[PDB]
Amino acid sequence: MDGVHDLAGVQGFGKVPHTVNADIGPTFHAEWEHLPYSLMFAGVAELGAFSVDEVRYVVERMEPRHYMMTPYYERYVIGVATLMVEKGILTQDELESLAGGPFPLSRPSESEGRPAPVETTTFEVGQRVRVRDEYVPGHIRMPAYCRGRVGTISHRTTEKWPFPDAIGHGRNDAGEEPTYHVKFAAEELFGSDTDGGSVVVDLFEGYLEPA
Amino acid sequence: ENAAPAQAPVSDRAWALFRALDGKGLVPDGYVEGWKKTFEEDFSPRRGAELVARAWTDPEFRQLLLTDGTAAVAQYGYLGPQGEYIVAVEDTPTLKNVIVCSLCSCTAWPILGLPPTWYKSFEYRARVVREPRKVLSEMGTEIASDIEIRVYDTTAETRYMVLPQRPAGTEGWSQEQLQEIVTKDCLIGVAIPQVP
Ligand SMILES: [Fe+3]
Ligand SMILES: [Mg+2]
Ligand SMILES: [Mg+2]
Ligand SMILES: [Mg+2]
Ligand SMILES: [Mg+2]
Repeated sequence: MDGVHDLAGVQGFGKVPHTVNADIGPTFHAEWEHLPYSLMFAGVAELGAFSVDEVRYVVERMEPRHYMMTPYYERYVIGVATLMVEKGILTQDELESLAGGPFPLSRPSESEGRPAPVETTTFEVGQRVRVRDEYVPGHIRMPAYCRGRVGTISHRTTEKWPFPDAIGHGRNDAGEEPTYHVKFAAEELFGSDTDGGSVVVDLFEGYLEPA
Repeated sequence: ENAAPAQAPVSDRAWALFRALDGKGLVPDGYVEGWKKTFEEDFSPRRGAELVARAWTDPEFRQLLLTDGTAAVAQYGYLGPQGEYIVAVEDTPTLKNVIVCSLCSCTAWPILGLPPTWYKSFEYRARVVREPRKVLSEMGTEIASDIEIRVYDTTAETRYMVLPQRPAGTEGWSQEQLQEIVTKDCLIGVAIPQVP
């Protein structure tokens, strides 16, 4: 999904709000901040109502201006609440009644997702690959800066996981794929407009093709 | 035009979500409290520091950590949520590694601790992939001209830690002494361990 959450390479932001080793304070800066992660785990591990991938996608589905003005932990409160409503576990009415006011949610999905690709290749360390020049309106774990770009395999995972584009929509056809650490030269991604060396992206097999 | 939607206070919304689920019997007794304790007390960059100090003083462990990070971390019992498949990345005299999740906040929670606000910031997520030298410089870390910066974007299930270079002036230090100078920021890759 080409949403505003795909931030890598966006220009115009100011300084990172940190100096190295500065005191970052407590883990949680408010008494509710542990709730989104804890209730995500309730949903995933206890209820089996959704996957972690579905949580990523529902946050991506926040209305774009809403996403941009909402602090991190609050996005996950909104995302988990949205999933609970979409899965028929909770109603928006009861959330707003208990909250004592408006509780706007993420927008409905505009894609049913897609299955794990049928045709993929097992790649080896050192092989050159290109990121498939594909556009996916639903969940995908490929940041746009690498779409269509060429890099070299530095690692093939020894484990396999469900394809995000499927499990992020709760589909039954996510299968399993390993992922690959693909190293791109900075200039491959941003031309002359970068001060870096290389960027390594961890890409599902189904996002790749021989170069 | 472009205005924020009307919203109840965030605390009221977060606790409403808890109460709605809890009132339906869907949240076990002490569940969120248990997670809070895990997040605050167990998931910690002190664990990553321990791993680094061990690698620095034990060549055999160093090689295990760099070839099978998951197995190395398992020896200490530090695998966990958002830290089940671990890859450690080695800094060298010509290479500085830095970790980000440009798409959200993906972090090796059990060994680095939950990500800090700055790491989840739009500023870090947008900029470090494209201009890591300037970002690190602004944050207080000067990377020498003869050092390649490599940014790992945490886009799938691999969870990363940086193994920084061991600084001069620490020769013969105990593991406890070495652990002390390996900070959260060193494990993320934005800082270099400092010797007083
Ligand atoms: Fe993330
Ligand atoms: Mg985009
Ligand atoms: Mg606000
Ligand atoms: Mg030495
Ligand atoms: Mg001594």
